[PDB]
Amino acid sequence: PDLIFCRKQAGVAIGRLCEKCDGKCVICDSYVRPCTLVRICDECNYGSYQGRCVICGGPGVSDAYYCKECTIQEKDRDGCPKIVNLGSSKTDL
Amino acid sequence: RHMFLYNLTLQRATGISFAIHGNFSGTKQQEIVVSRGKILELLRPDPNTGKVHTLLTVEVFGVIRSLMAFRLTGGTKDYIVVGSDSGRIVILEYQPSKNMFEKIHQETFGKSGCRRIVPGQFLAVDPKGRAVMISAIEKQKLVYILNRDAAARLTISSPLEAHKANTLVYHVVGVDVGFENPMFACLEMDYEEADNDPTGEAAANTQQTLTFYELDLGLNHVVRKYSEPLEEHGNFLITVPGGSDGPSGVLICSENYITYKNFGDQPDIRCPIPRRRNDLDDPERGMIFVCSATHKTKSMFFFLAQTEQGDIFKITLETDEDMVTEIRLKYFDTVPVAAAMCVLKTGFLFVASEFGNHYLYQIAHLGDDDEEPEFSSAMPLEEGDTFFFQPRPLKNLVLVDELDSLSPILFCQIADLANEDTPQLYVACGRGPRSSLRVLRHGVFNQVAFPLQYTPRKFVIHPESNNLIIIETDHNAYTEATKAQRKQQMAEEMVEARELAAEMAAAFLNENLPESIFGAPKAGNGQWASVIRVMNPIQGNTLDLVQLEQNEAAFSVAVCRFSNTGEDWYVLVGVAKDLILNPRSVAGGFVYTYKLVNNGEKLEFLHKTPVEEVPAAIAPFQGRVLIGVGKLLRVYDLGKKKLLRKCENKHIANYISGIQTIGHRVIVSDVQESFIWVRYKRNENQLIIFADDTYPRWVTTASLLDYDTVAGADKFGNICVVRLPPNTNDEVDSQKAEVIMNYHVGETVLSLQKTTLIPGGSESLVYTTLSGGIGILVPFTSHEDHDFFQHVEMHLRSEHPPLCGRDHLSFRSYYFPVKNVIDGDLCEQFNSMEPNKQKNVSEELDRTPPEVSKKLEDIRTRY
Amino acid sequence: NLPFLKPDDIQYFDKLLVDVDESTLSPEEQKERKIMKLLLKIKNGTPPMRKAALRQITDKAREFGAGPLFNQILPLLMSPTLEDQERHLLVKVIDRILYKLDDLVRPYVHKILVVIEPLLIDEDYYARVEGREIISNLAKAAGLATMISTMRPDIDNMDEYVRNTTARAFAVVASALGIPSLLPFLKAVCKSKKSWQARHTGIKIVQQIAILMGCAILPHLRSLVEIIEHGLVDEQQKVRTISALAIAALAEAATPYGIESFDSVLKPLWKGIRQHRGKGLAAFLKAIGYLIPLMDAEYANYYTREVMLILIREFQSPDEEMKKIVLKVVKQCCGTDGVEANYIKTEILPPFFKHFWQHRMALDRRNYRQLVDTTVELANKVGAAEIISRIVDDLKDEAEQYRKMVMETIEKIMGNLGAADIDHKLEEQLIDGILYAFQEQTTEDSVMLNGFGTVVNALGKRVKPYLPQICGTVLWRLNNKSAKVRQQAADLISRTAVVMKTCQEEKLMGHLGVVLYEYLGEEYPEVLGSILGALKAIVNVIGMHKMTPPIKDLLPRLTPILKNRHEKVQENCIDLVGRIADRGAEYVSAREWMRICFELLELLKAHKKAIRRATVNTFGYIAKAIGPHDVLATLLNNLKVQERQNRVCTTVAIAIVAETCSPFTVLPALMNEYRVPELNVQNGVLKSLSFLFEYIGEMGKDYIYAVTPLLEDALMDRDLVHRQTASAVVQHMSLGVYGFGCEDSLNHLLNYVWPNVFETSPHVIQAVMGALEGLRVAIGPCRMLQYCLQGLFHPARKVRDVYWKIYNSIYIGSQDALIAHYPRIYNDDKNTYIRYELDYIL
Amino acid sequence: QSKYIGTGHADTTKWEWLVNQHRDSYCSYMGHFDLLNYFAIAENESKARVRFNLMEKMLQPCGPP
Ligand SMILES: CC(=O)O[C@@H](C)/C=C\C(=O)N[C@@H]1C[C@H](C)[C@H](C/C=C(C)/C=C/[C@@H]2CC(C)=CC(=O)O2)O[C@@H]1C
Ligand SMILES: [Zn+2]
Ligand SMILES: [Zn+2]
Ligand SMILES: [Zn+2]
Repeated sequence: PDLIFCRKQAGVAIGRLCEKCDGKCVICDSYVRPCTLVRICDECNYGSYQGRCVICGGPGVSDAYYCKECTIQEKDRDGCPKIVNLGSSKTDL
Repeated sequence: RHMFLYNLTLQRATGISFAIHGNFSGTKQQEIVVSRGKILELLRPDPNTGKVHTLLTVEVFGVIRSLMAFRLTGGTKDYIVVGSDSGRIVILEYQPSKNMFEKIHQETFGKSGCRRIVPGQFLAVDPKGRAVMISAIEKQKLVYILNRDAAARLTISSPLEAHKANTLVYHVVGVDVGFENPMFACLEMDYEEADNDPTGEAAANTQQTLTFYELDLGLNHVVRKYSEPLEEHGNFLITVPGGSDGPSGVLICSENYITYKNFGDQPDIRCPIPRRRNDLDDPERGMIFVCSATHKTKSMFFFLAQTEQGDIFKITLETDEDMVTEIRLKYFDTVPVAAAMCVLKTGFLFVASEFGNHYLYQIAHLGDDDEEPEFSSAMPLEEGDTFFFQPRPLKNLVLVDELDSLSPILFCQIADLANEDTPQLYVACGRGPRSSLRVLRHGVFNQVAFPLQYTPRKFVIHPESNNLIIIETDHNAYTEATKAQRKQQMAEEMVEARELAAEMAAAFLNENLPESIFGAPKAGNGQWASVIRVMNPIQGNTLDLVQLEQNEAAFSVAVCRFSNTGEDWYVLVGVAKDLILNPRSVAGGFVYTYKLVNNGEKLEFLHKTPVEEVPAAIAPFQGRVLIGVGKLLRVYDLGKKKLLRKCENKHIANYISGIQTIGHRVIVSDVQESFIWVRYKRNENQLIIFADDTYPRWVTTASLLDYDTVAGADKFGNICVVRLPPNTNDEVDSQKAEVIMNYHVGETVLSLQKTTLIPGGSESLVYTTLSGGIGILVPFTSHEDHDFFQHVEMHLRSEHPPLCGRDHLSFRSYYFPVKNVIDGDLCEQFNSMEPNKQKNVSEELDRTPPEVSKKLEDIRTRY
Repeated sequence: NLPFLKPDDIQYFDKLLVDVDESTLSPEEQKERKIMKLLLKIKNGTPPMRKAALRQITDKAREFGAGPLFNQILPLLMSPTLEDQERHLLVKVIDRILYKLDDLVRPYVHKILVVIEPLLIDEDYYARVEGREIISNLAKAAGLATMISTMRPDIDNMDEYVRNTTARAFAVVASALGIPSLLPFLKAVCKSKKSWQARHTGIKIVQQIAILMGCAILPHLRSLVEIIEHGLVDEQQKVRTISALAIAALAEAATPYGIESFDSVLKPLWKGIRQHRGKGLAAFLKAIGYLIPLMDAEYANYYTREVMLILIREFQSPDEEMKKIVLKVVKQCCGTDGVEANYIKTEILPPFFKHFWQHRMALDRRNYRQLVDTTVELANKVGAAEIISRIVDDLKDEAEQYRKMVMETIEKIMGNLGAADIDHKLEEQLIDGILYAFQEQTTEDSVMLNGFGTVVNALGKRVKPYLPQICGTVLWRLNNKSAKVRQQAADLISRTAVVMKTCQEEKLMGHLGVVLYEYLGEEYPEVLGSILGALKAIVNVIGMHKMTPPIKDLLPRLTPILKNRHEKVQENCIDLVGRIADRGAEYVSAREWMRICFELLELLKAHKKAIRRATVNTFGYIAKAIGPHDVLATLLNNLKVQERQNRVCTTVAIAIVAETCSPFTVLPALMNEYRVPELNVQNGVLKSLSFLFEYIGEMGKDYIYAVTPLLEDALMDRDLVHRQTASAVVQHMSLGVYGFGCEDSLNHLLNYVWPNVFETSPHVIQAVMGALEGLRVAIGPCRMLQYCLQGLFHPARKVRDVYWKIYNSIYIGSQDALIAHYPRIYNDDKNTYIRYELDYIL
Repeated sequence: QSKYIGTGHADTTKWEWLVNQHRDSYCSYMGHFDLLNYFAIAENESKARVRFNLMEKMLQPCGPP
C-alpha cells in the first residue's frame, strides 16, 4: 500500500532489470512470455537512476519486458511502470 | 461442418482519405503518398507523358487518421509521419532501391482504437522539421522533438505533454515562425460551461477559440501562450509561409468567411467567401471549404481553396512591411469535390476526389493575365451583400490523367449476363452526378463505366431479358421538373426589380451547367430525388426511365412474377415520403407496382399502394412478394387496384433493412439487432418468429450459405457467419443462433455473394467495399493446409508487424474476437520480407521459401 | 511533523528546532521561517511532502521575493555534503521559482552565477547538465541584456580559466535564448580591437556553442562562420588557434551537411598549413580533417592532395597531441569519397606504417585505440591484404603488447571483411604468426583467443592443412599448471568446432572430445565450464552416433556435475545434457534420465535467468524423451508431500510436461488428484492448473471443456482461495486461447465466475477482475457490456459500485469497440438520446 | 481511473453516460473512414461538411441537462 506505479508518460528510456528480477514482468510479476519492451519516463531514468532496476531498484543487467498477457490487454500502454515508495525520500537507501 | 476461411483482396481500395506530395525518392522528382484507408500507396507522376504510376502499395492493417510529410534542415529527402489508430506514432522513409517503407521510428503513448482522448486524429509538423505534434479530438496533445545524429540518421525524443481538459480540437497546424521556437495553432472549444448550464445559455454563448502552443527549446516544454475567440466558427486552418518569405500568421476557413490572423499587433483581415451567380442551391445553406493546398516559389506563393460546390479559388496575400493588409481571391476553374489537393513543381495538380475517380491536371495559365475579376478584403460591401461568381469550363487546367476509383460501391451482383464463360461483376457505385454502373472483368480488374443520374441504391436483374432495373435516390437534391421550375422562378423574379435583364435571364435559362463537373443543384433538408432506370448490361444504353416526386425516395426494388396473373413480369419499387434523417420523421411510403412490357424494356405503371412506413425491403416469394415496412413484415399479393396483404408479422425489433428467403425460412435483417428467422406456415397464413441472435449487429448486406447458415456484414467493417442449431423446430421459439465466424476487414462491406469467379475452380464468398475494394473468402480443403496457413499467420504476425504499430490480431478483432478466418493479405507479405527472415520462417515451416511462395500462389490460382 | 535531519543540515536548519510563536517573529523573519520549513520538506521528505512543498513555494514565489529565497538556496548548493538527488531537487525548485520571478531576479544574477558557473566544469555529467539547466532558466527569467551586462566585464579577465568559464556560460545562454539573439554581440566581440583576449573569448564562445548544440546549428552556421572567419589571420597566435578549433567544432557539429557555409575558410587554412607551426598548425590540421568529409568528391581529392604533403611531414612529430591529431585527420581523409584507394596505397601507406607502427605506440592506450581504429578504417577502403601484409610479420616480436596490438587490428579487419582478399603466402604468414603469438603469451589475453577464432572462421575450409598443428598446440596447452590457459584452449575449441567440422577432420575432433572427457574431474570451476562448453560444441558438430566417448558413457559422467554450485558450470552442464536429450536420447536409460530429472528440478528456482531457461529446455527435452507417465506420477507425489515453496518447481515441471507431451496425458491424473477432499492438495491442483494454462497458451484450446467441471466446482465456495485460484485459472485460459473460437466454453465459465464479483477480500476480488478482463478480451466487450448494463443503474448503491467498476475496466479496455454495442436509449421530453446517424440506410 | 474521460461512478447520471457515449461515437465516426463515407452518402453533403456538423454536435449532443 506504500508502493505505486509512476504512471507518467513514458519516453525513449528503455526499462532495465537486475539479476534478481531478470525474467519478471513489471506489472504482474510473471515469467511466462516476455513480449514488448518496457519504456519509462525521463524522470525515472535520471542521475543515479540510470540503468536501475524497475521493480526493486538494483544494478540492472538486462532490459525489462512486459509479458504477453499484459501486451494482449494493452497494459504496456499505461504509464511509466517504475515502482516508487511513498514512505521514503530520494536519499534514503 | 467447421467453416475455416481465407481472406484475399483481389482489387484493392481505390478511394483516398489523405494525400501528400514531396521528394520521397530523395531526388528532384516529386512523388505522392496517399492513404486509401488501411493501405498506404506511393505514386510517381511522369512530367513527360503526364500520367500517374503506382510504385508501391502496402497493407498497414490499421486506420490512418492523419498523414503528413516533413524534412529536416538541409535534408535531401522527406520522411512520412503517420497518425494511426494504434497508440503509436510512426515515422518512415522510402528507400527506392528496395521499394519499401522503412520504419525509422515508432513511439508508443496510448491505447489502440479511434479513441476520443488518445492522440492520433490530428497531426501537425513544424515547417523546418524540428518537431511534430500528434493530437486527439479532446484533451490530450503530444509533441515530439526531431533531430539528427552524427551519421545523419533521424532521431526522436520523449513526448512533451500539452493537454487541456474539457477541450475539443477542430484542427491543428504548425506555424512557420522561421527558426524561432516552434508553434502550433489549434482550433479549440471548451464544453465545461455548456455542460453545467441546464438552461442552454452556455451552449450558444461558448465560442470557438484559436490558441497557440509554443515549444520552448531552451526550457524544453510546451506552453499555451495566446488564445483568442473568433466570431465565426471555422472548420480548418492553413499555414502561410513565414520568416524569410511571408508572415507567420495562420488562415482560418469558416462558414462564409476566410480570415487571416497573426499573433501580436496584426489585425484580423477577414474576407467573405464568394458565392455563385443565381445559385440553384438553397439560400439558407452556408458555404465552407473542403480542402486546401500550398505552393511556394523563390518569388511568390499562393493557395488553392475548394468549396463544397467544387469551386477552386486562388488566394494571394498582399503584405506591406511585415504586415498583411489584403486578402485577394480569384476564381480558378471547377473540379469535383476533393479531399486533398497537391500542387507539384513541374506544373501539375493532383485532385483526389472524396468519391469517384481521381484526376491529374496540367496547369496552363495561373490566372494572372485573364480579365476575370479579382476580389479583396478591402473592397466595400454591405453586410448581407457578398461577392458573386459565374463558373465556366476548364481554361487554366487540362486533364492529363484520369485514375479509376470504384469508391463508393453501393451494390454488386456477380453474374454472366454477357454470354461468356467467366462471369462479370456488375457494380452500382459512384455518388451524385458522378455515379456509375460498371462492368468488371478479369484476365487486376478491367472496368467499363456507364454514367448515372443519381446515387444508385439497389438494382435487380430481369431473368428473361437480362436487363438491369436500377433505382437511383439522393437526398438534398432536385428532380428534373423541380429544377426547371425553380430556374423559371429565378428568371421571373430576375425580370422584376434597364431591361437587359430579360436577355440575361434568357441566357441563364438556355445555359444548363453539366451537373457532373459543376455539381448537382443541392437544396433542402428533406428534399429527395428518385429515378427508376432500365439499362442493358452489354451497351451503355438506357431503355426506359421513370421520375418520381420531389419528396419520394426509392429504397427497395424487385422484379418478380405472380401466380395471380400468368407469366407476365412485374416490377415493385418501394418509396418513402417526407423522410427526415436527423431527427427521424417520415410521413409514410408507397409501393409502385409496374407491369414492365416489351420483353424487359419499358415500364407500364399499374398502381400505387400506400403504406405506413418506408418499404425498405422487397423480395419475391412463391408467386407472392415479401415486403418489409418498418418493423412490419408482410406478404403481399397482386390486386387490380392495390397490393393487398395476406399475412403480417408485427414483432420485429426495430426496422427491416433486407429479407432473403430459402424455402419457407425468411431471414429478416434489422438495423441494430441482427437476423431474425421467421417461418411462413403455409397452412393458417401465419408468420411465426422462431430465431434471433444473441449479439446486436448493424446489418448492411446478407447472404445464405445453406438452409441453416447466414453470412452478414456490419456498418463497422465486420463480417460474420451465424448458423442455427441443427436440431431446430420452426414451431418451437426462443432458438438462438451461434456465431461460427467473425472477422474485421477494416472496410465497410455492402455486398456479399457466394459465387465461383472462374468457371471450374472452386466456390468462394466475394464481398465488396464501401471504399471501393473487392475481396474473397475461400474455404479450406484439407486441415493440413489450414495448419500451414495458421502457422504462416502466427509467424508473420511477429516477424512482419503492421507498418503503423497496430497489432494484427488486435486489429482483425476490432469489435469481436476473430473466429475461423485467416488473413491472406498478411500472408502474401512473406515475399516482401528480408532474406534472413524468409529463410528462418521457412526453416521453421520445414520447407523452402520458394515452396511457401508457390503454396501461397496456388490459392490465388484456386479462387 | 518535522522530517529527519542529518548533521550537515543543522548548519542550515538550526532555527527550525526551537519552539516559538509566529507573531513574536519579525515579518522579515517569518519569510525566512517558511522558506526554511518548505525547503526542509522538499529536501528530506516523502514524495507527497515534496509535491506539497513545491506547490506552496511556487504559488507564493512572487510574494516571498528572490532575495531571501536565493540567499538561503545558494548556501545549500555549496555544501560539500550535498547528495546528487539533493542537487536535482534544488535545480528543480530553482527552475520552478525562476519561471515565476521573471524580471525579479535581475539584481541577483551575478550572485547566482558565481555559485553556478563552477558546476559547468565538474567531472560529473549530471552536474554539468543541471548547471546548464539553471543558467538557461535564469537567462530566460532575466533579460538577455541583463545576462550580457552581468557577464560582459569578465570577457577580458586576466585568468584564462575565468575566460573559459564565462565563454561556456555564454554558450549556455545562447542555447537558451537562441543564436540570432546573441549574434550581434558575438559579431562585435569577435572583432574587438580593445583586447585580443576579448576576441579569443568570443571565438571560444562560438566553439562551445558548437560543442553544446551540435546539429541544431546548420541554420546559423553561415552567420557564425562569417563572424569568426577573420580570427585565422589575426596578429595574435592564440586567437588563430582558437579560431581553428572553433571551425573544427563547427564542422564536427555540421557533419555532414553545410560545406558551402565554409567557402571562405578554405584558402586561409590552406595558407596557414604551410605558414604556421606548433599548436596552431595542429589546430589548423584538426579543422581541415573535420572539414574534409563534407566536400564533393573531386574537390575533396584536390584539397587532400594539397594538404597531404604537410600531413606526411608532420607524421614524424615529437608532440603526442600532434600525432593524435594527424592520425584522426588521416582517418577522416581515408573514409570519404574522392580520396582514391590507389592514391592512399601509393602516397600515404608507406610513411604511415614506417612511422606509426612502432613499439612505443603500443604502450600508451589512447594511441593504441586510435591507431587500431584508424588502421581498421583504412582497411575498409584500401583492402584487407594491403594492410595485414605490412604488420603480419610483427606477430613474432618480443614485445607482447605490440603482438596484442597487431592481433587486435588483424582480428577486427578480418571480422569486418573476411578472407577473400588473402592469397597463400599471406595466409601462411597469418597462421605462423598466430601460432607463435598464442604459444608465447605471458598473460592470458582475450585478444589472442578472439583473433585466432576470427581468422580460423574467416578462412573456413581453407584451414584444414593447419588443423593437426593447431590441435597439437591446443592439446599441449590443455596440460598446464595455470588454469586460465586451459580455459582459453577450451574456448578456442568451442569457437573453432564448426570450422573443424567443415574441414572433415572427425578423428581429430573425436580425440579432442575423449581428451576433454577425462578432464571432467577438474577442480577449478571456470575452466570446467569452459571444457563443458567445448564438449557441447564437439557433440554438436560430430553426431551423437559417432561421438566419442559414446553418449551412454558420457551422460552418466555428467550426472553428478549438476550438484556443482558455479553458475558457469551449471549453465554449460545443463546445456550439454539438453543437447544429449534432444538428439542422443536413445543412448540413455530411463533410470538415468529420471535421476537427472530429479537432480535438475531444484535448479528451476535458480537466481540466474539463463540457468532457469536452460533448465526448462533440458527438462522439456528429457520429458519428450521419456513417456510422461513416470515423471508425472512422481511429480504429483512430490506436489502432495511438499508444501508452499519447492512445490512451485513441481508445478513448473507439470506445466513443462503438459507442453512437451500433450495435456491429454497430464490433465486427467492432475484433475483426479483434486477428487480427494484434502483441501491443501486441492489448492495445489488449482495452482498447477493456473500455471499449466498460463504456460501452454494457445495449446489449451482443446481442454477448456475438460476442466470446466472442476472449475464450476471450485468456483462454488469450496474454500475461498479456491475461488481465487480458479478465477486465476479462467484468466489464464482466456488469455491463452484468445482468437481460437473458444467463446462457448468461456462464456459458460463466465456465468460461474460472475456471482463471485460480490466479494470483499482484496486478493480474490483482484483475481476475479483479472479473470473478467481476460474473458473480455476472449469473448468480446459486447457480452461484458450486456452483463454490466444489467446493473449499471440499480437502487442498491453497492451493486452500482461493483458494476461501475466493471464498466470502467471494460471502457478503458476497449472504448472504440463499444461504439457498436451500446443499446438504443430513446430520447424523452427533454433530451435527444437516440443516435439518429446509425439508423441511416442506403 | 477517474481522470480517464468516459468512466463513471455510482452517482453517474443517464445524461452524463449518454453524452459521453455520443461523443465517443462522433470521434469514432471521424476516425473510421468508411463510417464517415456512409454518412456522407446518406446526406448529400461533403465529407468536410459532415465532419463540421459532427464537431458542432459535440458541444451538447444529447441536449441541455
Ligand atoms: C525465466 C524463468 O524464470 O522461467 C521460469 C518458467 C522458470 C522458473 C521459475 O519461474 N521458477 C520460480 C521463480 C522464482 C525463482 C521462484 C521464487 C524463489 C524464491 C523467492 C526463493 C527464495 C529464497 C529466499 C531466501 C531467504 C534465500 C534464497 O536463496 O532464496 O521460484 C520458482 C521456482
Ligand atoms: Zn530488481
Ligand atoms: Zn517514471
Ligand atoms: Zn504481465
